[PDB]
Amino acid sequence: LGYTGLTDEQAQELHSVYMSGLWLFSAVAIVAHLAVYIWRPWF
Amino acid sequence: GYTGLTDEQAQELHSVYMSGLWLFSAVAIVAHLAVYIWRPWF
Amino acid sequence: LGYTGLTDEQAQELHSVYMSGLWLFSAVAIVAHLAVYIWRPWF
Amino acid sequence: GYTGLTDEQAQELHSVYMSGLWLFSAVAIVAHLAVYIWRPWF
Amino acid sequence: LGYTGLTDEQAQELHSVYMSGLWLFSAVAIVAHLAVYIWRPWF
Amino acid sequence: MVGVTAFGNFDLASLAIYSFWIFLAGLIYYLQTENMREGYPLENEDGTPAANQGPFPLPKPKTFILPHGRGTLTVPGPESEDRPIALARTAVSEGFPHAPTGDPMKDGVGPASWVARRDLPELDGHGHNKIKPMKAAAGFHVSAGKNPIGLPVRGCDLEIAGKVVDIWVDIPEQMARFLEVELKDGSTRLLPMQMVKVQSNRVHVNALSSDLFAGIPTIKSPTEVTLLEEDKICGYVAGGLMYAAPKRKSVVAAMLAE
Amino acid sequence: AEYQNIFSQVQVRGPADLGMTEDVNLANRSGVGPFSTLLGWFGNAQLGPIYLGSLGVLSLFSGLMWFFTIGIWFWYQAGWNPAVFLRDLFFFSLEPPAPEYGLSFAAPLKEGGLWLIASFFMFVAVWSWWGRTYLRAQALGMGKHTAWAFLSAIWLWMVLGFIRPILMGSWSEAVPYGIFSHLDWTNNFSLVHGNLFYNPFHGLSIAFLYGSALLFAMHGATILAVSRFGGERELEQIADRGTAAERAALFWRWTMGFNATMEGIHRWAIWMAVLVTLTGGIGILLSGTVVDNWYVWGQNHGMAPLN
Amino acid sequence: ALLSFERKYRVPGGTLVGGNLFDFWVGPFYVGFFGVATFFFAALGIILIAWSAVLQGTWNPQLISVYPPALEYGLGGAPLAKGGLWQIITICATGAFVSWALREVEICRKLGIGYHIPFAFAFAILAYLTLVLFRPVMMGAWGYAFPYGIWTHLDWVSNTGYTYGNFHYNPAHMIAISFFFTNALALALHGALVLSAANPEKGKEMRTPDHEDTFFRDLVGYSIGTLGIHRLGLLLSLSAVFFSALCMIITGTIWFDQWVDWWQWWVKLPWWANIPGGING
Amino acid sequence: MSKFYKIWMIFDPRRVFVAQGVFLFLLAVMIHLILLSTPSYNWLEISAAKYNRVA
Amino acid sequence: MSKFYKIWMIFDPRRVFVAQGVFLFLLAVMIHLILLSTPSYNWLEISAAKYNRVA
Amino acid sequence: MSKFYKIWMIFDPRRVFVAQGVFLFLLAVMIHLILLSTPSYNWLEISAAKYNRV
Amino acid sequence: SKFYKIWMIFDPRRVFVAQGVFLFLLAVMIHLILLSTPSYNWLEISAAKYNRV
Amino acid sequence: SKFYKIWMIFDPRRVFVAQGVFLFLLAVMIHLILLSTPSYNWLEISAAKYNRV
Amino acid sequence: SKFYKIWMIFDPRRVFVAQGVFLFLLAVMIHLILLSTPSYNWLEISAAKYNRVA
Ligand code: BCL
Ligand SMILES: COC(C)(C)C/C=C/C(C)=C/C=C/C(C)=C/C=C/C(C)=C/C=C/C=C(C)/C=C/C=C(\C)CC/C=C(\C)CCC=C(C)C
Ligand SMILES: COC(C)(C)C/C=C/C(C)=C/C=C/C(C)=C/C=C/C(C)=C/C=C/C=C(C)/C=C/C=C(\C)CC/C=C(\C)CCC=C(C)C
Ligand SMILES: COC(C)(C)C/C=C/C(C)=C/C=C/C(C)=C/C=C/C(C)=C/C=C/C=C(C)/C=C/C=C(\C)CC/C=C(\C)CCC=C(C)C
Ligand SMILES: COC(C)(C)C/C=C/C(C)=C/C=C/C(C)=C/C=C/C(C)=C/C=C/C=C(C)/C=C/C=C(\C)CC/C=C(\C)CCC=C(C)C
Ligand SMILES: COC(C)(C)C/C=C/C(C)=C/C=C/C(C)=C/C=C/C(C)=C/C=C/C=C(C)/C=C/C=C(\C)CC/C=C(\C)CCC=C(C)C
Ligand SMILES: COC(C)(C)C/C=C/C(C)=C/C=C/C(C)=C/C=C/C(C)=C/C=C/C=C(C)/C=C/C=C(\C)CC/C=C(\C)CCC=C(C)C
Ligand SMILES: COC(C)(C)C/C=C/C(C)=C/C=C/C(C)=C/C=C/C(C)=C/C=C\C=C(C)\C=C\C=C(/C)CC/C=C(\C)CCC=C(C)C
Ligand SMILES: [Fe+2]
Repeated sequence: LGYTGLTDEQAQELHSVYMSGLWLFSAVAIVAHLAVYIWRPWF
Repeated sequence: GYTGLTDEQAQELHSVYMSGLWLFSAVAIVAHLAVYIWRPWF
Repeated sequence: LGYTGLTDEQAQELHSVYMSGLWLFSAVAIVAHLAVYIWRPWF
Repeated sequence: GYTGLTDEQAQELHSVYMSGLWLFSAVAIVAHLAVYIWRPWF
Repeated sequence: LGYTGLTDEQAQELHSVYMSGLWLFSAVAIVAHLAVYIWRPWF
Repeated sequence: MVGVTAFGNFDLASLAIYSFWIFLAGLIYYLQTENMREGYPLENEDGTPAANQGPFPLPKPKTFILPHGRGTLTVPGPESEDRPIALARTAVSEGFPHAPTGDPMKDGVGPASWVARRDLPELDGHGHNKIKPMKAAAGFHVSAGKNPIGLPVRGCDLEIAGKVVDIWVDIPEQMARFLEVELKDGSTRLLPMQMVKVQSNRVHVNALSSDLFAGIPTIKSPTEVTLLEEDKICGYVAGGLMYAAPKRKSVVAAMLAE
Repeated sequence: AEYQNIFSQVQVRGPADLGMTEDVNLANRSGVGPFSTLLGWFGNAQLGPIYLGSLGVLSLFSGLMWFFTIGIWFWYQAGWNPAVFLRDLFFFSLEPPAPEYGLSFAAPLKEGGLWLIASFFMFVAVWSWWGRTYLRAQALGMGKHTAWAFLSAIWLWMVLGFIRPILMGSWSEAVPYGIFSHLDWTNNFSLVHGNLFYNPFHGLSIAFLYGSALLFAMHGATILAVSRFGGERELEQIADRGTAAERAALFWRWTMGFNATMEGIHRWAIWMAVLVTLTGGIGILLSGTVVDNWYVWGQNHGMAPLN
Repeated sequence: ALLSFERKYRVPGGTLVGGNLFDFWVGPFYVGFFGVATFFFAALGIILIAWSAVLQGTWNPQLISVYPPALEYGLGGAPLAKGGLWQIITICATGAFVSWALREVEICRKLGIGYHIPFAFAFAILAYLTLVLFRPVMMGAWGYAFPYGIWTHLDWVSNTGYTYGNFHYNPAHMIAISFFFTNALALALHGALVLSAANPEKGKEMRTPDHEDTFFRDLVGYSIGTLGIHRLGLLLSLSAVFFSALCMIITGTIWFDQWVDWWQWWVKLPWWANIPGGING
Repeated sequence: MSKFYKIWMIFDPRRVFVAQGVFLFLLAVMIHLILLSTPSYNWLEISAAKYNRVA
Repeated sequence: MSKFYKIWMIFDPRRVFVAQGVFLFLLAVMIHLILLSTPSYNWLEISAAKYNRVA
Repeated sequence: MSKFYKIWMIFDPRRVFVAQGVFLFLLAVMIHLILLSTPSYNWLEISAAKYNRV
Repeated sequence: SKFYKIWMIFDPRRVFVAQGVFLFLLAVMIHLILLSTPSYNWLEISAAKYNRV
Repeated sequence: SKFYKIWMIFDPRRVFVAQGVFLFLLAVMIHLILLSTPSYNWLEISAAKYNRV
Repeated sequence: SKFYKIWMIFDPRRVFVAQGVFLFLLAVMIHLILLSTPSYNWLEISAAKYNRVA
């Protein structure tokens, strides 16, 4: 709790944005891998 | 308690860590299963 | 929270200008990539 | 003593530590059992 | 009598625990050597 | 550009090597001028500026802003000895030694010389006194080696002139600087740790003889030592190496004795 | 047979010094480590604390991955055999790609491709650390002398591994990652370029490398000689010239005619060492790109008896 | 010709030889008995180098080379035109060096400072005497010494280095090179640190020794201290020279084959000399 | 895995984000260099062979 | 096993997670590079031979 | 995506802007240099062969 | 027995760190020894079994 | 006997650490000696016995 | 645009020095690359065009 000084609501909001970026980063990554697998599959 | 955390905080910290651990293990099991089907090593 | 010491209004203003620069920078790059792909594509 | 742990703390610390030790050794025994079946070394 | 500041009764109990581990450690070693000699004697 | 020569054998490699000689000549000039911020302009053996000042001119002055509000120091600047030098010219022609007029160790001349530094204790980064006795030091203790406290203090004449009482410690560097040697008169002198050799059972001070131990300059405050007091103590003890040679019983001292 | 002040004859161990706090973010600073008596005989006994910021993390991550990548290739070259790993530890090498591939990144992963990955990690590791030296000095408000003294080292380091290979148009000209390999690379460098001794800039770097040993032996002995007057506290001698600074000045003035100051001697110190790599980078850079044989170059410039 | 503070330290005494016979200053220099020997050996050594240029037939300073006597003459005298001059210069150089060290000793005693400087210089002299005297005597020929030329004493280094393959594999050489690199690293760090603490950002106060320790503790997590770094500087330099003297005195005397061949002992250790895989087998 | 947000109650966001950006960039370069290492998947060479850019 | 949460009373979660994060990535890199090193399990080379991407 | 502005509440804009500027320049140099390394995509050599400047 | 008292003597922080380092290095050392040998190199033997080469 | 008094003279922490290092190093030294010999290398023994090579 | 606010974040003095050094170094780098290529070596181009070489 006291290691960062943030509250639960701040952490909840901070995590929500962080996961929002993470899913955006993940979604672009998935689209990118599909493009490679369609153009040149590695399996 | 060297860290100064209370037992309830540790119980919460463990619960998140173990939830993360099982999710990490769950993906790893699927990864090992997929590789074993694609190319078994035994 | 508030390690930077900025205000939320200032943070919104700073991000608004920052994204304006980012879209300008990205817009040039997209045109740059499109011209290069037409001239000589790597796919 | 040197570490300042109470005897109840030492017993609790040892109890969970041995729980981990037997859990670790239990998987190791299963691991050695699987390897010996798959490829014995004796 | 005071090199380590350890009480004489504390030394007695500490040694009793230490010998208990020493016999436990040597007991496994004897079992280990016995199996090896059965598997491959060195005499 | 392999073998590409602008003229003669001069090429890109030749261009670089000559350009460095110009750079190195310029750099040596720059370095030498910086070294001329102390002790200059030169002076005659009487005290007047000499007709010779060197091929390198003096640099433009620069200012050092001293820590803890001690002021500023601009060099090169007018530098004065600020103490009467008890020396006598031994020859009208220059480049000859100046002999002491009286006792050189007491007069602070020659190897026993000292400089009029600021008469204040030296401070750490936090403003506290850098050098304090270990008794007044918080938590300091001897960690390794032979503890010199309580050992007899033997001079160069192989005679005990007291015993160590306290150790002075540089608090930031956390190393001993002085030994507080109590004499037979009840007073305690300071001996630099660099001038003593703590043996198995005694503190051998090769610099000073037993009778000269009383002559060490004393400190105004038992809890701190100023820069000026350090110079007087360090000067006096180190001056003992040449000015107590007749009193030293060493074989090599006898061979090098006059 | 007296006390020469080479090793401390007594150690004192007070509380650990946490250091100054001019502008250093104490959150990024760690705690104090142990006290080493073995280190205390020579210098300070306290280890730590160490600051770890953003550039500190980037330096460590790239530095670890650089160290790790060399290690994995060292294990692969060992066949994953710990006995072989220790036997051929110095003989292992992460060689750069073959000369055929030139500067192309098409080299196979086991034929030079891995070296490019490891070299990238070192590149990021060192440059991130240079900024770390810069920012640590800026945080305490000190001069950037370390940052630019470091940049001299980077110049030679950049030349050997990055700049000279680009000009030569081949990664094969770079340095292998190994104990004996980069020694062999050094020897092969001279032989290919015709007796690198006759490199004028290599000779200058040896002059300043010899001079750095000369100046530090001179400077270290001088301060230890005048340490009996408290001459080791050089910063106070710069601020308030004591008798140690004067005697140190006079010893060299009476020995070799000229002297320096307590602050000006360290200007000689920094420039003596900086030119070691500064002239080194130019000396290596010219080799191959400008001069394909230094002894032939030496002959045409009046350094060898022939021609 | 005197500094603003030089006068009070100009006192008689401290001389090893001559007393006040040579105890005087020529300009800034202090003469002493050993300075007279210094000047004579220095001047005589320099002139014979110039005279050796006349005999050689060249005036280019880089082409000037005072070669030592050929291997046929062994460790005896040689004609001055074909090695004899080198022996005289080496004797003059040896005399000049030792007289310089002993002159520094007199200045040390006059100032009351330690003899670290002449002791440090004596390490260089023994390094010098290793190459010209100790190694050639063991090998039984002055021709194994190096010529007194700017670019011909490099030929000696290259030729002697390649006599034993790649000389990098000399184990004493690796120790000394690590010391030489470490010393230059320490000097750059030490010089830069004090200047950073003494010439800080404009307007900011001159820093204290604590900032010096704070900087290097924030950098690499350890500060050796003002006393330690100067001890480190002295020991790093002397160790580099000591191992450099050691590396040559064992080369051609105890080790004769390629130095890379030496390192096979580690590979040929009994417990892994025959394991397959790796670099060696 | 709702309680995941608690990670920021212990981790400092500044340290994590710097580590995150450093990690992903170094990881992204390593994979791209690995792909360029293999003769296949070298997308700057497969197109060259496809269009016969280089003889 | 139910008392394993007591480990967080002893170990700092910040120190552990940094230690674990470095450990897990370095382990994952070590395993992945081992597979690439072997003639088999080098999945990039495997698919190249499978799809006749050698030429 | 619509709440990313809060990064500037946490991160100092001075440090981020410098880091981004260095990153973008270094990345741009890397890619432009990677293309020049290969015989293909060396647009200097491409035009040289196109117009037969040799 | 009464082995719990070893924690009165040994600091749990130091031991667990030392043990964690010890166990991993032991696990790594054992796994590498098996990988070194042509037998038990489970990657090599599986390739031989399925004729990967 | 009176061997318990050895703990009145030795620091238990240092002895246990030294003993822990000593036993492990001794165990490693013995295990390596067995592997060094052509016999008792149980990895080699199994391969010859079960025809792995 | 409100790009003017970057000067409230960045010190103009340091930025202008960075721009000057970077632009100069970049300008030299491209010119040196062009001279390195046998094509675009305008010294050699003029020599061939007017038959300076003889
Ligand atoms: C047969 C071999 C050749 C020869 C070939 C070369 C070659 C080739 C080179 C030298 C170079 C040097 N040579 Mg030569 N050299 C020979 C003979 C000699 C002799 C002699 C008496 O014979 C001497 C004294 C020297 C002396 C020297 C040095 C002056 C110089 C290196 C400076 C330095 O510090 O580099 C070492 C320092 C660096 C490379 C800088 C490193 C900086 C970076 C930032 C450090 C990063 C650290 C990294 C991340 C690791 C971190 C680890 C963790 C901290 C644990 N050479 C012969 C003729 N020599 C170099 C030079 O500059 O020549 C002009 C060079 O490239
Ligand atoms: C050798 O091995 C090879 C290379 C062959 C194969 C590699 C294998 C390995 C080891 C791969 C490893 C992969 C891993 C571990 C990948 C991990 C990826 C992760 C975790 C990515 C996460 C990305 C997250 C992103 C991009 C999130 C961004 C978030 C934002 C931009 C928004 C943040 C803003 C906030 C929090 C606002 C601040 C809030 C307040 C209240 C002020
Ligand atoms: C050479 O040997 C080879 C390589 C051939 C074979 C390898 C051998 C070896 C030595 C293998 C070793 C394997 C080991 C030791 C594996 C261990 C794996 C473990 C322990 C993995 C753990 C994973 C845990 C994860 C991913 C947990 C994630 C958790 C989160 C993302 C949430 C974190 C947030 C928390 C805890 C919030 C805190 C809450 C409060 C209330 C404060
Ligand atoms: C080896 O791998 C290769 C190179 C082959 C392939 C490469 C792989 C990788 C690792 C690629 C990585 C790519 C990445 C990470 C790209 C990232 C690009 C981004 C995020 C670029 C962002 C650009 C943003 C810009 C230029 C923003 C500009 C903003 C301005 C000019 C305005 C700033 C002014 C402001 C905020 C004033 C307002 C201030 C106040 C106080 C109100
Ligand atoms: C060359 O030799 C070769 C390699 C060929 C053969 C090998 C030879 C040798 C020398 C082998 C050596 C083997 C050894 C020494 C093995 C030792 C194994 C041991 C002792 C393992 C112990 C494992 C214990 C574990 C995993 C414990 C886990 C515990 C937990 C996860 C819970 C921790 C939490 C606690 C204690 C909470 C604290 C409680 C409170 C109330 C604060
Ligand atoms: C070249 O030679 C070869 C390798 C060929 C053959 C080898 C030769 C040699 C020289 C072999 C050497 C053998 C030796 C010297 C073996 C010695 C073995 C011993 C003495 C082992 C002792 C083991 C003791 C153990 C494992 C004790 C464990 C005890 C505990 C776990 C409990 C500790 C806890 C305590 C005391 C709690 C504290 C109590 C209180 C009341 C505070
Ligand atoms: C090359 O030569 C070859 C190898 C071929 C042949 C060898 C030749 C030679 C020269 C061999 C050398 C032989 C020697 C000199 C052997 C010496 C042996 C000795 C001195 C052995 C002594 C052993 C003593 C022991 C094990 C004592 C153990 C003591 C205890 C277990 C109890 C200690 C605890 C105490 C005292 C508690 C403290 C008491 C109180 C009241 C607090
Ligand atoms: C069991 O051990 C483990 C596995 C745990 C860890 C052990 C690791 C080991 C044993 C590591 C050993 C490391 C060694 C022996 C390192 C030696 C390094 C040496 C001697 C280096 C010497 C010279 C290196 C130089 C000059 C390198 C310069 C590199 C650069 C300037 C970077 C160049 C940048 C490039 C090529 C970027 C290319 C990439 C792109 C994307 C453009
Ligand atoms: Fe210094």
